[PDB]
Amino acid sequence: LLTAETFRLQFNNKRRLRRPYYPRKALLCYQLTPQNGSTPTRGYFENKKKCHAEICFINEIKSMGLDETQCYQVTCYLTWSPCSSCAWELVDFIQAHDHLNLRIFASRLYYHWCKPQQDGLRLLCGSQVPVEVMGFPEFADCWENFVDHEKPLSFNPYKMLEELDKNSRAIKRRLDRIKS
Amino acid sequence: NRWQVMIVWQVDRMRINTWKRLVKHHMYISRKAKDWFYRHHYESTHPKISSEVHIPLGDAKLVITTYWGLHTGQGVSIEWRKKRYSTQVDPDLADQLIHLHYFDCFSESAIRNTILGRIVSPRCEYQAGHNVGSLQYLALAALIKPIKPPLPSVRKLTED
Amino acid sequence: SLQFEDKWDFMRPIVLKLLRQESVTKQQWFDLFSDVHAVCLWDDKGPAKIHQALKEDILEFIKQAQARVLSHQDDTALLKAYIVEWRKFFTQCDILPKPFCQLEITLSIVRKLMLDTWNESIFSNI
Amino acid sequence: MDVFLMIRRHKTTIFTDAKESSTVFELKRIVEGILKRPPDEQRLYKDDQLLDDGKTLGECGFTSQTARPQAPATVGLACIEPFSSP
Amino acid sequence: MYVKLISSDGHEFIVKREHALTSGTIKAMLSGPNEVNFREIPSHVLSKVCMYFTYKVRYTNSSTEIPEFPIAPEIALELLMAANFLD
Amino acid sequence: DQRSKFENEEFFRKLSRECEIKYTGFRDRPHEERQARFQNACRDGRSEIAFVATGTNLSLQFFPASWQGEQYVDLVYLKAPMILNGVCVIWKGWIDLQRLDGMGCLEFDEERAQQEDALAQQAFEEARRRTREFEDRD
RNA sequence: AUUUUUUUUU
RNA sequence: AAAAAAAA
Ligand SMILES: [Zn+2]
Ligand SMILES: [Zn+2]
Repeated sequence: LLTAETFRLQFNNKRRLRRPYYPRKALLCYQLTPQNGSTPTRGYFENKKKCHAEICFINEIKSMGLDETQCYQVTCYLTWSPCSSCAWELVDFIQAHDHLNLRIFASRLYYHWCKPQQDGLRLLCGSQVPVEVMGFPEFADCWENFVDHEKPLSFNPYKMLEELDKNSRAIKRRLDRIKS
Repeated sequence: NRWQVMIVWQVDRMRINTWKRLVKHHMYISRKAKDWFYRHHYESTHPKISSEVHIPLGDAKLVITTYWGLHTGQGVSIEWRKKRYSTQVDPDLADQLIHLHYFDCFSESAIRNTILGRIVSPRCEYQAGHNVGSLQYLALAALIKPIKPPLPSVRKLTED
Repeated sequence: SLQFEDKWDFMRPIVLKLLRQESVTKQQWFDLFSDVHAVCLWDDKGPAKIHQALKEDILEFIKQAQARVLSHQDDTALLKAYIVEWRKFFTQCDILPKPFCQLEITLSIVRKLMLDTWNESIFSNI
Repeated sequence: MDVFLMIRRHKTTIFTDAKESSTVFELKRIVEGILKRPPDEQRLYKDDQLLDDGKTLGECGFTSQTARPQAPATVGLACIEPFSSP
Repeated sequence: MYVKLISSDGHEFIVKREHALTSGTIKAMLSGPNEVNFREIPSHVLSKVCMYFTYKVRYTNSSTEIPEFPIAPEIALELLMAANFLD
Repeated sequence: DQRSKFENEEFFRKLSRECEIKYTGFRDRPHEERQARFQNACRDGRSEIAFVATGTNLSLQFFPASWQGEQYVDLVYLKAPMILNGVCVIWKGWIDLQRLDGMGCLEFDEERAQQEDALAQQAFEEARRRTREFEDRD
């Protein structure tokens, strides 16, 4: 799984990134909850060559197998949100599979100033898939979920989480105003 | 070997280009077709699909697919989809199903106002959505004659 | 234009003959159909004024029926009167709703109006 | 597409359908019998040719495109009474 | 079985019962307490109504070609009223 | 009413009449070579084949399964089950036994009609039957 | 490190 | 040259 340093660096939601100029890469943290009683299933994927994180996630969920008549709640925290090709592949996959309630949570928007990306996000919202910006609750959830806290770390996560939540207001407003 | 069979109506380049231009104009420049969708040729993994226009009707949708590399080549296909259930749809029924939700039609109290000579505000400029109905509509259309950029019609694109 | 003035009174004898199972010629039926359409079309205050007129007419007929059956307070007399009156309601619920088809188009309802009037006058009372 | 026809006997304006090349007797066997008239003492007419008596489906074989349900072609029987106008 | 609709001018149009059952007004008018008389519809409009009855009962089943009904506009308005009485 | 719908609606009457079907393709190539390409395309299902119905723009297109995602069809065995206009049908014909031309028509798919889901079918039925005209409140 | 413009401060 | 904010 992830790392505390990896979490704080790769899940940034700011528009500054300070003087150091490490690159931010799209990541997917998916979690499964079935209503039968099985434990939530946790996973994370990167933008492997060609296989964007979303597409990899789709292939993973298709390959690992699940019952068709049991409704499953899937939530994916995407670092960069889905692109237009991913916005269409995910829409098609979620229309094909009826029993999957998909919740996409984006820490920041991917080329939100371009028209096709806005249309893809509107498509995702319209086709039963609610895509919303990360706020403090999901930031904290994916913090204590997808990170091992055994190792020592600097920068108290309390501050980390509050910093991320504070950064995640302008982009929340941008997403709320981007749907039309 | 496994196959999937589906009906493609062969069209030439000019008509497909005109349909794409009209749907793009009314999606963005105009306001009638804002609720539709569009899947460009680079957003799909199908080697032959050049475009896909999605028209959401209620909880279902209508998908119009335009193809790349057929013979005697390209073509247009129409499908009606509702939660993994899909049917082939002819151009006339496609237009009729489109007109049910999107483009303005005569109001409920439109026959009466015309009967007394009163003005009727909401008309029906999408004639292609009406293919036999009732004599009231025929008389009304013969009474009032009902757009500079033509509206997107599936039957005109899928002509010949 | 011409709605409910010199028009509803024209069909009032026809309405009360249609009620109570009184013989009415077909030509009168066609005339009443035309008059109902003209009333519901020319000024459109049909599903309200025709509604009130039909409601008061059916209520008056129900009251007259109660007056004519209270003279038959005997249990056997009450039962036979109820039987013949149920035949009357069957015939009226069959025939009366048809002329007021345009009531549904604008907004039958006369059948359920008669149903609730009979429920209040008879079913609720007895 | 079978031919569609209307017969104008003065006021009466019967409407019916017939085959593309059906004989006149098939036109006036039972179809005219609705008027309670047997084939005897009855003869069809058509414009000015008068159709003679019957059995000749050649001249009576009106083309389908010439007589549509939207605009059926008159026949006549015996004068006709023209329709009124607003 | 053929019904005989009489217009306001006395012009009797005889039509098939299933063709004249298209309009709900006729279907409700006939059954109850044959032949149907009218007080307002003239001959030149009842004729068009019967023509439309035939045209619709013929072309409703068709799904490929639907030829247009030729309606003269100068009378269409009046025709509309008659249609509003029937359909 | 799916079973009855085939016998009267004109679309199926014109579609199911043993229509002549001609393969469209590499007609520019020599006829012997062209029928060789058709044979080797039918041999391994890794291409598309279109039949033009000989007179209309309507064409039946056979694409390989693995072209629109993974999610019976033969190839005298030209069985093509689909759901046309809301009713399950099978386009059946023969073109592969001959060189490059043949016959093709429609037959009812009773098995697919029974196996098809009900809610969406009646939803489409209500969508098709109803008319937009004079429906908006005013 | 997804880009452009605008505003304030040093 | 650097920091913070808003919009596309
Ligand atoms: Zn992507
Ligand atoms: Zn319309």
